Amino acid sequence: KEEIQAKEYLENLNKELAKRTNVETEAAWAYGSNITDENEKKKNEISAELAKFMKEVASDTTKFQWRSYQSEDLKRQFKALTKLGYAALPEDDYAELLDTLSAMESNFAKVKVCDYKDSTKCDLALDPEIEEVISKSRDHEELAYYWREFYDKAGTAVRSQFERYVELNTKAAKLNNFTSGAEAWLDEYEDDTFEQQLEDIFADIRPLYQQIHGYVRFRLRKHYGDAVVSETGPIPMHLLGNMWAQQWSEIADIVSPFPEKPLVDVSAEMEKQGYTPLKMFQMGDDFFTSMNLTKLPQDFWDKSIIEKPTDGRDLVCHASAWDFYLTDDVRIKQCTRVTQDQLFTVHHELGHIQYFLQYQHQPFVYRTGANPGFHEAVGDVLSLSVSTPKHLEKIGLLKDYVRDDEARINQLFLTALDKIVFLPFAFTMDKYRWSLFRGEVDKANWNCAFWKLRDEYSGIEPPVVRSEKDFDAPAKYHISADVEYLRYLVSFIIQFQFYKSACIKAGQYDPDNVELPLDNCDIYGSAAAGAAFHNMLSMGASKPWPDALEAFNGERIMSGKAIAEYFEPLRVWLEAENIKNNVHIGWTTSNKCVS
Ligand SMILES: *[C@@H]1O[C@H](CO)[C@@H](O[C@@H]2O[C@H](CO)[C@@H](O[C@@H]3O[C@H](CO[C@H]4O[C@H](CO)[C@@H](O)[C@H](O)[C@@H]4O)[C@@H](O)[C@H](O[C@H]4O[C@H](CO[C@@H]5O[C@H](CO)[C@@H](O)[C@H](O)[C@@H]5O)[C@@H](O)[C@H](O)[C@@H]4O)[C@@H]3O)[C@H](O)[C@H]2NC(C)=O)[C@H](O)[C@H]1NC(C)=O
Ligand SMILES: *[C@@H]1O[C@H](CO)[C@@H](O)[C@H](O)[C@H]1NC(C)=O
Ligand SMILES: *[C@@H]1O[C@H](CO)[C@@H](O)[C@H](O)[C@H]1NC(C)=O
Ligand SMILES: [Zn+2]
Repeated sequence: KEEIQAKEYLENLNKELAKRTNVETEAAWAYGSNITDENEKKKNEISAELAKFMKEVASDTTKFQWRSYQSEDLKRQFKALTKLGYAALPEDDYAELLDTLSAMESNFAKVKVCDYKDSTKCDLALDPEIEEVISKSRDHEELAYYWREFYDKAGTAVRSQFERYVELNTKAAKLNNFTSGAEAWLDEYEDDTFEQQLEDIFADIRPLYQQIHGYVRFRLRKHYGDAVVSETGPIPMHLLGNMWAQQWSEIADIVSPFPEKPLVDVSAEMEKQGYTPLKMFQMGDDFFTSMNLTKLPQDFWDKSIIEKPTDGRDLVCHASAWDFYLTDDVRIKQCTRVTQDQLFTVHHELGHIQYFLQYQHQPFVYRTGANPGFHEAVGDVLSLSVSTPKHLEKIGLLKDYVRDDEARINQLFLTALDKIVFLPFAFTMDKYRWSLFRGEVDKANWNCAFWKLRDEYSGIEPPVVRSEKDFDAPAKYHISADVEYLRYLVSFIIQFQFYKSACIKAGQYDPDNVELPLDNCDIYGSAAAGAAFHNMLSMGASKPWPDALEAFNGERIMSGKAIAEYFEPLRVWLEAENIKNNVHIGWTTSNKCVS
């Protein structure tokens, strides 16, 4: 009987929540686009206001006997409304948390270092100045300089703020009756065996990672010499072409299986053909529409920031996509550069935008991903296609390419330097934070606990000796910005399930046809692949994620089968190559974090 009035209650509340969240998002956008004390105050004050309203909402749900209802849909919506998160904190505690959070994100965004060759020039930012050096320099001491300068300023500088953040995050979780923030995050996956599932999948892929690790270390020894890289120790991370060693594709030119054969790097051809950020976004838009998916609305073009501002202002340059919870008001903020990697990043961010557009008709509480990993996967599925020789030849970015057996191994290896390498990295980001949230590590051991995990899982280490005098975790954007990271591990697994199925649907993959390998599938122009996306993305969070996966390809289980299938030709070649070259596998425990 009560369910009739409850349905009307939800309809109104959802629309109210969308409108109130719109206001919060606008202030958060203004701050990220233009970091000032006034914008910080505005963002945080509006968030405090919404938090207060959320408290009233959660209190009001107790007036409805929602757990007694017949409708699974009504119950699911009511359950979503009971989950306050940080808004469960007392007014003062919430205000303090907001203040600490903006302190950490603004610190990260404002980091500037001095030029290695010119101690007078001290306006080098991570994006683009420091990352330019990290990705391109092969001077190991230059690399170590920039690593140390960045981590000292982006990491160590916010230890006290990070400590208070952990305290209030924990207090918030417990007010929602989760054990810690780890459980609060994991609740988004609606599966009480989710951690164990990921341990199992990770364990299956781990041997391949160790083969890649071993081979890369071998190749780095030939380049830098044994004084810089040892055979038996963890790889010094500053040599891996990335500030966090999360992906190694930037060093592919020195570690590629067949150096005399083609290695795909289209950055130069993009510049030669006069690519701009605008063109890159237009091309991303073209890819989605070619699949019979939704075109970018005018608000996107009018309101997005697709180049780093040329005035003196501070901003968050870490790429992001934004939903404003109205109709068609969606935006990206990216400090775009004309590179191959950046072309993939454009497609990644546009994947978020497409998800927003696909579910914008859903009630507010359902206007989010089936789970956080789904949201991160969408654009990467297209990026996998964009990265293929097949696609890059179509758009004239890859010229005179001969796809023989050796070129194929080079391309598979290049992909693995991004996709397999990332897996242990992503797992450690949340394994670390979970252990702090759960109170499993004493504050006296917080820094070496981070590096111990990086060692154990990724077999990498800092370029210089660190200690508990340093605090390196917040040097990663997501750690300073309090963004859950497990979403990316989930993404990198499930995106291959989505890719394999989309490719099969597009007639682009057949396991028994040598002419249709998975690693050269291009889903561009495929309405059938697009249909599967529409079927899944339009659901938003209206159903538990296995139902969303089922809508795409009929499966209900997160599985490492597809990613293993993609890389199987590489696994076979690499295992043999490592044996042929007597390549040492595994690593001794690092000496780079002193207790
Ligand atoms: C996280 O877990 C917390 C517990 O660990 C939990 O906190 C509990 O929430 C309960 C509300 O669900 C609350 O229960 C109420 O307790 C009142 C008295 O408690 C006082 O004394 C306690 C000592 O004994 C103190 O420790 C407390 O601090 C309090 O000072 C009761 O008066 C109250 O009762 C009324 O409400 C119930 C409603 O229950 C339903 O009512 C409908 C009728 O519409 C029934 O049809 C239905 O079957 C059901 O019974 C009525 O039944 C009753 O007639 C009264 O009107 C109520 O029991 C509890 O006090 C509180 N703390 C503790 C320590 O237990 C948090 O809520 C959890 N947080 C989240 C976010 O989930
Ligand atoms: C940044 O914010 C300030 C006030 O905080 C505002 O006056 C200014 O217009 C903004 N700058 C830009 C470039 O938008
Ligand atoms: C394009 O999508 C519409 C609905 O969104 C669908 O009806 C149509 O079949 C699609 N086009 C093709 C060629 O499949
Ligand atoms: Zn993303």
